[PDB]
Amino acid sequence: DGDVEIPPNKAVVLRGHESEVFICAWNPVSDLLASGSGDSTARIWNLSENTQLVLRHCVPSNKDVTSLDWNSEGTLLATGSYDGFARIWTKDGNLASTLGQHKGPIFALKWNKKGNFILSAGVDKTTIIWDAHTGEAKQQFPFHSAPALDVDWQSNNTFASCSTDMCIHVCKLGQDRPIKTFQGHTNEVNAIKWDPTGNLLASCSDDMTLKIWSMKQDNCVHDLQAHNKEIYTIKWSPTGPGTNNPNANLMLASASFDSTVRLWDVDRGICIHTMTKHQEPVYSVAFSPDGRYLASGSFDKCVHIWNTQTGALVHSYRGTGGIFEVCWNAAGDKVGASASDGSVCVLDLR
Repeated sequence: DGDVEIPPNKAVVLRGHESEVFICAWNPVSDLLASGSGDSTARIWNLSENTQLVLRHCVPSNKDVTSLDWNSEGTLLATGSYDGFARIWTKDGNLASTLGQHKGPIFALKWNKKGNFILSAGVDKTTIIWDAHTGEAKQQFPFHSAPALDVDWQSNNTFASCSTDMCIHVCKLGQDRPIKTFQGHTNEVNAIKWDPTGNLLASCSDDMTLKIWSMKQDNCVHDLQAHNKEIYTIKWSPTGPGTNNPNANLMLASASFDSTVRLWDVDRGICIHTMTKHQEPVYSVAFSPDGRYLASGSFDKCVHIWNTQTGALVHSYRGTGGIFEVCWNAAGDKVGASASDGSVCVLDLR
C-alpha cells in the first residue's frame, strides 16, 4: 500500500487548446500525439526524445474536431468535425484533402487496417466509406433510423455501426443492405468493438448492458448486466489468437457512468476484476499494447493505470480537467489524456 502518483517531473502538461479536448491518439510509428478540440483545431505534439503543429479546421463556433485516427503507417491523420467534414492531414500538419461532408456532425471515423478506406459515422444516421487515395466518398449506408454513434471495421471491407436507434448493422462495401442486424438493446448503443479475431462483436448501451454478438445467430451470445448505470466505452485487450500476445487471455474492459471499470472474460461470461477508485463517470479506457495494463479516464480528473492480471492500481495522475480520452504510445510506456480544460497530458510510466 504505497503511493503510485506519477510525479510532476514525469508528467508533461501540454497547453495550446482553447477549450475541451475530446480526443487524443498516439502515432503508431513515433511518439507524436494527436489531440482534437472544441476549439476547431487538432494538434500534433512531438514527444520524441531525439514541437506543436496546429491543424486548423476553420474561437470558431460549432467547428469542434469530434474524432481522429492515424492510419497504420502513421503518415496521415484523418479528422472528423462538428460541421460534418472528414479530412486527411499529413503527419507534418498540412491539410491534404477535404473528403466531403456528412450532413451535420461526424461522431466517429476509422481507417481500415489496409489504410485505403476511411469509415465515418454521422448524426445524419448514415455511415460513409471514403476512398482515401482519391479523397471521395465510395459508399454511403443509410441503414439507421437515428444518429450513428460508432463504427468498427471487421475487415478491410466489412464493418459494424451502432445507433441511438438501438440497433447494430453489419455492413459491407458493395452491399446496399446490411449483411446482418443485431437487435436486443433497449436503449442507445454507445460503442461496438470487434474482437481481435473478428469473430465476436461487443456492444455497450445506455440500457446498462454489455452484449456479445456473433454472425452465426440473431440473439446475443452473452448478455452481461455489467454496471448499474449507462455504459460508455468498451475495449478488447490486444491478446489471444491473432495478436502479438497469442497465449494471453482475451479480455473485455467496460466502464460506466457509475464510475466503475470492469474486466470481463467473455468466453466464460464472468467479471474478472472491478476497479472502483474513480468517483465520476469514466468516459475512456484503453489497454496497453501487451494487454498487461489498462488506463481509465474520468471526470474526477484522474487517470488510473490498472494491472489487468490483478486489478491493482499501479499508476495514477490527478490533472486539472475532466478526462475525455486516454491512450497509449506504441511502446506502452506513455499515456496521453485529453481533458475538458484544454489540457493534454503525457504521462511517463517508466
